[PDB]
Amino acid sequence: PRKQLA
Amino acid sequence: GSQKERLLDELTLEGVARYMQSERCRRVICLVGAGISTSAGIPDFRSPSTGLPEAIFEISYFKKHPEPFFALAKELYPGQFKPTICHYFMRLLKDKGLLLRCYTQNIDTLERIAGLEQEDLVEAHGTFYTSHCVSASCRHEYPLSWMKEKIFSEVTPKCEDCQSLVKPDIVFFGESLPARFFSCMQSDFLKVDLLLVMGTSLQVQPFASLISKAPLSTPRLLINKEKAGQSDPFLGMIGGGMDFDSKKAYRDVAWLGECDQGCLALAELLGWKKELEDLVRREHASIDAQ
Ligand SMILES: CCCCCCCCCCCCCCO[C@@H]1O[C@H](COP(=O)(O)OP(=O)(O)OC[C@H]2O[C@@H](n3cnc4c(N)ncnc43)[C@H](O)[C@@H]2O)[C@@H](O)[C@H]1O
Ligand SMILES: NC(=O)c1cccnc1
Ligand SMILES: [Zn+2]
Repeated sequence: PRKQLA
Repeated sequence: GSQKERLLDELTLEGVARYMQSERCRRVICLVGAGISTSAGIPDFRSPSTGLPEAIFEISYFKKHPEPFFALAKELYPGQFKPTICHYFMRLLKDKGLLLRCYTQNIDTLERIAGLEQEDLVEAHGTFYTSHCVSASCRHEYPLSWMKEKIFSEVTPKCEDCQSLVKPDIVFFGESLPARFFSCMQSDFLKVDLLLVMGTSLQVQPFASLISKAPLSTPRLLINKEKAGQSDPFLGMIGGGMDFDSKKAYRDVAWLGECDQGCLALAELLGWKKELEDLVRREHASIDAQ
């Protein structure tokens, strides 16, 4: 996956 | 392992300290974020106070408009690079041979200035230390002196060979993480004896999921202003989240406060306080004397 707020 | 045994005699800093001095604890992994660089004056933007939408940090918005980012990096660029007690603490782990890896979300290069080497270090969100020409057939490497001269020049960095944008080697929101993140992660988490989670609320993926990669028997210490990494009650509804508090707690400890005070207090239990006092004082002075 890819850097992202969660 | 997959069996949830309790190797910690109790769920405190003191428990973790004795464990840390047992024959069993030899491989230590730190997970760090912005909380360990706030006392160096680099802000975190998820802090209520002194924090900043996230377009600036997103890759699609960087591509169209790279200028907002660079104008801010200036605002935030620190006068002096002085690593904190929390960092020098990680240096002590290294020197004493306990540090398997430091996995960091920060891009500030302070881990390296405290003396962690490439081998010790996974800059999961990249770093400012080096920059690269974004042009695929160029990829010319530039150092921080150069990148800084551009940033503080208020001139947008352009490659001297092809005139393409030169981007700091940081990972933006939307971008893939570096490949070594995963190669290291697949190996490191097999034989980690302790997970030291410092100055991150663990709300960035995939970084956050590192805690679940730890064997269920590895103790996990959190040093942070607030608890984090507990499973959401609703998303849990759809593994390996933190448990400081339930009756099924066995390996997760929360020390709430400043990372510099926690790392300081942990060092005190370990009989490292002096070393750490000397180290910080000597490295700071050495930096003050540039
Ligand atoms: C080199 C100079 C040039 C200029 C560079 C500047 C611009 C950068 C460009 C974009 C940066 C790159 C984009 C990639 O994003 C990464 O996402 C990571 C998330 O890190 P994380 O730490 O999870 O973020 P945050 O949500 O703020 O949580 C903090 C937690 O620490 C607690 N806490 C607060 N204070 C303390 C304390 N004193 N002690 C202990 N804990 C503390 C908080 O309460 C909370 O629990 C980031 O590192 C980031 O690089
Ligand atoms: N390098 C850092 O400490 C940091 C803090 C907040 C966001 N990005 C980086
Ligand atoms: Zn170029």
